Amino acid sequence: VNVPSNGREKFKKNWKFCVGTGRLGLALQKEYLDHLKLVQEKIGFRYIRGHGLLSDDVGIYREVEIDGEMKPFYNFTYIDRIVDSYLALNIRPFIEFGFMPKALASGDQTVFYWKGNVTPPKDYNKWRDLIVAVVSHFIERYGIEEVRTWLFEVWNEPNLVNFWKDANKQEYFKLYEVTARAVKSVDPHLQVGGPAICGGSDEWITDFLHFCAERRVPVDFVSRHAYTSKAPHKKTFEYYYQELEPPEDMLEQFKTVRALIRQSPFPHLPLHITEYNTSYSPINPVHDTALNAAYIARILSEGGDYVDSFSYWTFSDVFEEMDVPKALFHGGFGLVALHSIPKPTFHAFTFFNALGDELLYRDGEMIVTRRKDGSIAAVLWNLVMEKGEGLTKEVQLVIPVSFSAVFIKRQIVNEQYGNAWRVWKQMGRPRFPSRQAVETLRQVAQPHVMTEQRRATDGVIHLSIVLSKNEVTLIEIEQVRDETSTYVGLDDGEITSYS
Amino acid sequence: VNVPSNGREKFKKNWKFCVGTGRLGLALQKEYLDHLKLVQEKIGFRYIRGHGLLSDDVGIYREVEIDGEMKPFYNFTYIDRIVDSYLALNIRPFIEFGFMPKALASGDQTVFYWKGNVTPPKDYNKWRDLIVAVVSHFIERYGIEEVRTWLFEVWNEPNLVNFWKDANKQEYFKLYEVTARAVKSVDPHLQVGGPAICGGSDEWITDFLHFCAERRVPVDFVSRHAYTSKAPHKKTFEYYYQELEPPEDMLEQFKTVRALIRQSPFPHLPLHITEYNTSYSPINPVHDTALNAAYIARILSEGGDYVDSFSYWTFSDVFEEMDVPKALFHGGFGLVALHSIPKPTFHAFTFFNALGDELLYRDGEMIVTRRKDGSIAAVLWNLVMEKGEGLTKEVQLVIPVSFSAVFIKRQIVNEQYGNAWRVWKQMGRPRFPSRQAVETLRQVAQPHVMTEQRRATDGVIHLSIVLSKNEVTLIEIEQVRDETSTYVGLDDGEITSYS
Amino acid sequence: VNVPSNGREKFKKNWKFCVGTGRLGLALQKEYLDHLKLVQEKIGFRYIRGHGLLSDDVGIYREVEIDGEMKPFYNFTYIDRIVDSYLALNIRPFIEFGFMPKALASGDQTVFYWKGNVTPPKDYNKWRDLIVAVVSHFIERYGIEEVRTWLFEVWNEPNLVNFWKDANKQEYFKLYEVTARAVKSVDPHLQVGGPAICGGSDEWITDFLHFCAERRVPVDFVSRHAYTSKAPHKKTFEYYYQELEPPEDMLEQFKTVRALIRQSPFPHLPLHITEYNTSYSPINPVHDTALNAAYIARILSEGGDYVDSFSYWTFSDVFEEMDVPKALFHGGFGLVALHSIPKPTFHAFTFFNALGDELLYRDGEMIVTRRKDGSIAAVLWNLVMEKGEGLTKEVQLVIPVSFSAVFIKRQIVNEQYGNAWRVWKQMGRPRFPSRQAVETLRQVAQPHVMTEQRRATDGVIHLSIVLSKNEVTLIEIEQVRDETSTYVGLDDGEITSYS
Amino acid sequence: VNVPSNGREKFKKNWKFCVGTGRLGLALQKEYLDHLKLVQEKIGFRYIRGHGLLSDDVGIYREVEIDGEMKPFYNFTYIDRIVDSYLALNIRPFIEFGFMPKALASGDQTVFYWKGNVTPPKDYNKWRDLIVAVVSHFIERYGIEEVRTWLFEVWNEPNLVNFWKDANKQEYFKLYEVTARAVKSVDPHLQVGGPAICGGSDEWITDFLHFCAERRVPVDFVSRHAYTSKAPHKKTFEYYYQELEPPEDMLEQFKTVRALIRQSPFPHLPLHITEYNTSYSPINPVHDTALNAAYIARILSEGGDYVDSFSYWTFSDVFEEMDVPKALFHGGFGLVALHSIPKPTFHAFTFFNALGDELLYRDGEMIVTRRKDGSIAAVLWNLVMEKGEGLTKEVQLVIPVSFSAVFIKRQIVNEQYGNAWRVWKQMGRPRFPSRQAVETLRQVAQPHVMTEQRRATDGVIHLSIVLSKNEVTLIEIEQVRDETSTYVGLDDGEITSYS
Repeated sequence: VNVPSNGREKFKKNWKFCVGTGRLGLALQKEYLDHLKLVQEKIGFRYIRGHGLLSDDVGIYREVEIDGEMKPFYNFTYIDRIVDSYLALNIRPFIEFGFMPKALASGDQTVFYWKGNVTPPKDYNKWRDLIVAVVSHFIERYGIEEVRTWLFEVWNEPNLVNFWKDANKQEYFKLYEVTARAVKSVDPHLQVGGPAICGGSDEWITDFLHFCAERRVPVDFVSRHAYTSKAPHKKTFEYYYQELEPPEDMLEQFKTVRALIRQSPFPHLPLHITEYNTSYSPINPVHDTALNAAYIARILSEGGDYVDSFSYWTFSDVFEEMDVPKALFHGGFGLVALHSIPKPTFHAFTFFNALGDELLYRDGEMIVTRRKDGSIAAVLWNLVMEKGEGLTKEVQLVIPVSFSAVFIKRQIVNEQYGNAWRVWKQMGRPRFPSRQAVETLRQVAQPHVMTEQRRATDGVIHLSIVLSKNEVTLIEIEQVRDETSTYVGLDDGEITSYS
Repeated sequence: VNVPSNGREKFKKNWKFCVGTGRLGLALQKEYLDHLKLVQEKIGFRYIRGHGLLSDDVGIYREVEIDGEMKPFYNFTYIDRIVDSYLALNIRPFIEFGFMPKALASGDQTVFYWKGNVTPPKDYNKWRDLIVAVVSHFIERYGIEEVRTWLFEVWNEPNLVNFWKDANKQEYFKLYEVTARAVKSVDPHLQVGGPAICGGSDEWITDFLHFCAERRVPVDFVSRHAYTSKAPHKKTFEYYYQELEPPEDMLEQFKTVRALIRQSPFPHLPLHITEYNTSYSPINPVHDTALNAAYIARILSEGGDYVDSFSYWTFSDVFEEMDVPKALFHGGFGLVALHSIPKPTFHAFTFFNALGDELLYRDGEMIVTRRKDGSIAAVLWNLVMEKGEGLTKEVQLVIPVSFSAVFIKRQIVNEQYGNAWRVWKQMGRPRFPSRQAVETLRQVAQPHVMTEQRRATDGVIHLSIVLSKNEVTLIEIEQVRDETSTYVGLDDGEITSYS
Repeated sequence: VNVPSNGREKFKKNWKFCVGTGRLGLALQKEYLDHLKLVQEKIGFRYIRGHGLLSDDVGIYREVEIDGEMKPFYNFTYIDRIVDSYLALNIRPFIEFGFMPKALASGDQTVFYWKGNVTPPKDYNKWRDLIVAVVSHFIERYGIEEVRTWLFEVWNEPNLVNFWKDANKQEYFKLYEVTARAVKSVDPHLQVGGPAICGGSDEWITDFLHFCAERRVPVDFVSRHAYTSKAPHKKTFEYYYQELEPPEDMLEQFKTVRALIRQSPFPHLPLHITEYNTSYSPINPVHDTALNAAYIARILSEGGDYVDSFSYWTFSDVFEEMDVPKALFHGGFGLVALHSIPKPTFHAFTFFNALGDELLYRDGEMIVTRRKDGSIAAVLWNLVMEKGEGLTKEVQLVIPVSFSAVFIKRQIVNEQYGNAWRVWKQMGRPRFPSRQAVETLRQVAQPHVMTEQRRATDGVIHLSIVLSKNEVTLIEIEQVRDETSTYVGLDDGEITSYS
Repeated sequence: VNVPSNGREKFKKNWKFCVGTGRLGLALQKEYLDHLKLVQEKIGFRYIRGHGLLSDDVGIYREVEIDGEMKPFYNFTYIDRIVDSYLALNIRPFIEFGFMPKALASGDQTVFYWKGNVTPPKDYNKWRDLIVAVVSHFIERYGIEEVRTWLFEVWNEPNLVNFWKDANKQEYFKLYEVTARAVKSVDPHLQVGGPAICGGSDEWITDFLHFCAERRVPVDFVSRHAYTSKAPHKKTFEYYYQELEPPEDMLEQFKTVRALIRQSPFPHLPLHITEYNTSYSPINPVHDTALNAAYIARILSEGGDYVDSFSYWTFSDVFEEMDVPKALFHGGFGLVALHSIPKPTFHAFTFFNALGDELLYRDGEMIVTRRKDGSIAAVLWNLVMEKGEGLTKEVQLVIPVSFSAVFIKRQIVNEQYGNAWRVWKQMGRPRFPSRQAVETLRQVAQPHVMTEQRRATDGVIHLSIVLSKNEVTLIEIEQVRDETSTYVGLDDGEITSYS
């Protein structure tokens, strides 16, 4: 690999525009907030996207007896706490309107352990009035300027019978239109969008856009979900195990959908992938592994070519769709495990966070960039999906260099380093680990670091990087400005045992 | 090495009774308080011992004109702050009375960059009144029960001309007596001692105790310093380099001094080694190295056999005896470097801090203990003082183990791992590193961790441990209570690329 | 009032043995843990008592299909997190076993907005096994010594139909026996008790204790709830308004239940009042008022003469029994309001917290104590239950004192000071106030401080104290050790405008 | 007083552009950083200005033996920590080059307890190289863009014999030229100024600018100091008492100086008052008083009309020009006393910090502003320099109000409230107070808060404000948007003892 000294294109920040979260009511938890702080220190997402804003634990919508009439009462006690805590961590709501508040619901169908109601409202004017009240309260508390930077998606996965009664397309379009007109009636520059579908039903997007064009309904972006797992071939009381398609299958989804939009009546609409991961199940052990990290590295590297954002589902294991987690590593979606133990996928994100803007080189296994200070940062990955026992990959890089000498820092996560899941197993898989076992897992969960000085002969540094199975590695290369001549008389040979 | 299953002897906590510090005026620094918090978190010393309580930066003794007379004014502003901050970190003062305030000094001779005055008081009754005022202030602010746990040392190294005018033996005995009687006069339980002498003239200890015997002077303990370095053979504007004697020569020092006490009129006096380190210079690079940590490990394993406490000089590179530090790694005495970067010797101490009470085995290269919960903890070291390179040892441990499933955690510091000084050289030795260079040094300064599960064939576990040159390693061996049978149907072979 | 100079009687610490809380699942909230940290810093309770350990949000009990059979699974994820957080704040669980896990319930009846199921177990042996699993877990994680210090209550208000199917007395006695015997089977030193009833059916206490004697069921203490409000006479969509009885009526309940126990077959059983407040409704505005503070002071004053502990319901407005709070001050039981604004009652507890052990004087309006350092601390209160108006009381304290000069610090909470509820109404009663309005309510919630120096004649000081309507006041009287003579030449008359 | 409803003119933020500090070596103290954090939370200065950057405790300039010769060595260890800590608290240095490093000094004369050397350099080329090295290291560590916003002042009070050998004007101009030219040679955009003189010799400012015009020396700003105390009429071993000129005398200094600049060859140069206070002594008790707050308030109100910044000397009592402070309140210059106890003057600044941009009305006793949200903020003060008793002013504000219901919040500091000095005296003036005595003084140091709701009468609200002797008060008036009609059924009459 010959690395050009100059780039020309920029590597975009789309890969960290948004991250997913479990339902909004869980943001009230201290553990959730510990994990969000860690994520915002080490990664720094701009937006956060989750379900349940209008569900009943957050508690917004209630019907109250004042005399002999039921009247709506809007309780903002919890979401004011929640959004306050988001803004204090420099992250903003990617608002999702749903699910259906009980008192508004037209039927009983629910989804998840927490039972979000998945039926249309029994009265669409009550629904619009809910939407207007919530958007006006955001603007009252946080100001119009702030709330214009937010994003507003309507519903979640309406194409699926588990998420929306009868996967009724035309009723979803009615809910979309009522919600998007209500939002635009409070302020015309609020950004609203949909339809938030998952894969294998892309005509919904084309029908959605034809609907909004004909009926002149505002849409400011398209959203869609992307996963690559197949239906489980094995279930346990605890787990689903699923086969995964390769990362190219996911990147082909992004590209397919973008092509749908280009042929539509809104050819230039932003595309936001509002959930993605390998597996769509929150109890698939693959999410805890180094495989998951190496898999997601190619998405981070190329995803931004096709989409305006892609939101990893999720930043943390604080999640209740299938009940409270039953062991420390339980197959959860999170970048961060309970107790703030980063998983291998967490490090993939912090690695991409060290990259510069200027893109020098990219292929299917690496990306090489240049920073403002002139130094070079590269992330390399070795995704290996087969059962094999010794599938290393040598990469030789040839980096041009005017300096005399260079300092190289390399960080690695793989099946051996930065991998707390493997140590948790050597521990006997404790479900509810002691505080001491947890301190050990935190120590072990950190990337392996290696350093060297290298002299740069004939303008060039030669780097041969061996990548073990499912390794992701960051390599940073900086100019040594050597101060050693300043230490007049210095001689390590004068220290007992040295040089 | 076949490790017994039962102990008989305890391993004493003497090795962390006390640690040394730069002069007390430096405890006002935020950086000093940062390193102290780090050390108290990971090691947990009981006492802290430094110079300069009565020197002029701390400000206690002034003369002021009142009613046409020079009268003493005792300013407690700074040592109230200093001692309040020690008690907040659970550490107590091992109080050293010195050096001589300027307004009390009889002559002009000083020591150190900060100019402690090293001459007797112009008036011994003024000195006694100072001592009484200081001790009584301590009782008023902290209460008698707290202050009775502190210890009181008189002066420092009065056998060296640098530290006491003319190294005047009889003048020192006189200062001692006035000081000791002053302290006892405030409260009979306050423990006072001396003569705080360095190596090379232990006739001072026998004479000091003869003087106390004959003049009926209180003495509650004997204090002595120990170093193993020869006078410097090479000096730079920045460094002293010195040859070192092997660690046995320091343990002979402890033993010899203990013999001299047992031969004296006070045969049961506690012995405190109130400073020790390899080199007595605060500008000798050996202190920054893994050599220093392997050398110190031998001392921590056996020093407690001969003495009641031995105080490592010092917990921190916050130090000014030879002027402000001129580079990050400058030969300082500290366990912790500036920016709270732990040196190799810091880890030697945190490793001994994981050892249990019950001593199962000790030789010149390892110590093996058992904890209350039944786990085994061992520290091993490979000290190599020659310039060689081919001095990697191999150790075979046979450890009895009632369990049958074992989790082994190992931590390593050596020339490669946990070693910031080496990476600092790879960086070009920055004198004044950037924030990012400092964050990198903090990561690389962490011990390397390795873990495994092992089955215990025959109720014993055979470990073979390779120790590289000047490695110190902690090995912890704990019972697995395996929970994997409760994961009914678990099969990592069903995860893509896995078992 | 002449205050005796020496005491004889001790003022017990019983008043802060225990506090109440909202259901345990709420302890996962960051807001809860902020309020708890504030209460533990300023008051420092030993135990905390709440409902829902076994209810389904905490998630302990699940039935899971293990290939062929429905088997129990015990998920400790959440209560380990919760009990870890209590022990880090130095507070211990007063464990209440309840309510009924949905998967164990024999019928459908529930209580509260969070739906605790209130029916007996379908299988008493499954219940027993739940209990043994939970207690054994606590021991494994925290150790027997720690767990022996906790207390274990069985269910809650089983004499009320809303709390227990049919208020069925014999069914409750059976659940008790099964739970008590299960706890004793794990460890015999664990303390278990009941019946946790409210007022108005004290034959339950005599029947419970007769049941336990006849069947030799272990009982280690008796618990009882006490309130003085009548049933609501006015309801709003948001409030219950209730008339109160005077505080003597509550003290008469304490005394009465103690009398029942002394005539029982267990005449020496500890009595724990496991809940008390003025009103039993979490939506009665009286709880936010200065009236409530003056009413409770009387109880803190004397309650401990009759009972071993009395647990204020509750430490915080973080509470959901009647749904999420609909305004800042909404009649909540808490000492601390949302945003960690202390209500008037909080300050009544902080004031009793400045009292010494030595009891000098007490009557129905004041308590006077002497501290170990010799200083005097008194709390005085002017409870006025009538609609009256400028109802101002005068007290004259003749306080014996050897000193000669005294420093007096007085802190006042009343309808004017330390009263955020009154300022909140001045603000227009914002339901969901902005951050700036909150910082204001926090300022205004602080007690008013007044101070003076008084010269005290005849070993005696004369204190005349005006108390406004529903005022609570702390007065502290300290010896002045005057340092003014040391400021030779001081003259405030030499400062412009001063003396 | 009739306040107009509209403004046109803006009240500028000049009053908080810069604040003074004790010598830069003190910034290493934890206590200094505590006080700076408090000041930055509640006031928020942009720059900070102190002495001793080039003095020997900060340690930059050293001469070192390298082989035969004495070479310069620049030690940046300490100022890097210091400047890092400033920028972490969002405050930037107003760099002052001085005093003279010992090893560059041409003579022995020193100033202050800490002995800053006050003589010209022995070689002006070494000085230049010092200045070039310091400025280049700043740009290396912090970047040119950050450093371009800093200001660089040369020396301090060179017109005073105590500050500059012989008060030699031409040696000063020569030092200025060398320093100004060295700063520009590193980067021409850097802002350099002088001559940093105290009052009573403004001919120095005209000779200074005549010198710069004729010799073509860069000057980017003029600097000068302002004080109004006369020579001490009474001295104590610990105090100077001084008569104070009225506040107009200081505003007339500012206005006089700005007129000198306008008539000079550089008519558009910024004027920075780099130190001001009432007394120039750091042991004058007037600084701890409410008089000092009321005095300074007139300056904050108008000073900005004449000068670009005016820097209160100083933010904190962490100071050592006249030795360590001998008591809690010792007449020090600071806004914040030791233990982070705000003095009354601290509150004058936080009160001005509540003011809005738009100026409505200002006279010699008050200033009234409007904020962006429409609310009104006023600071009023009652400066009384004579010794009388009841010296109360009454002010009647008639406020134009577009509202209809108004919430009014007043904060008060005077001889009774917000005044820890008065209470410290009632305590017997403890020199070195306990932790409890300090906690009491911190409570008492808080401003007194009063609130009310007021109905706006015909378009207007009438306010009558009674100001006691030396009061400073903030009054904020905000629209009540009343939520009470939302509380359908609410009746405080239903709460026992209420409406």
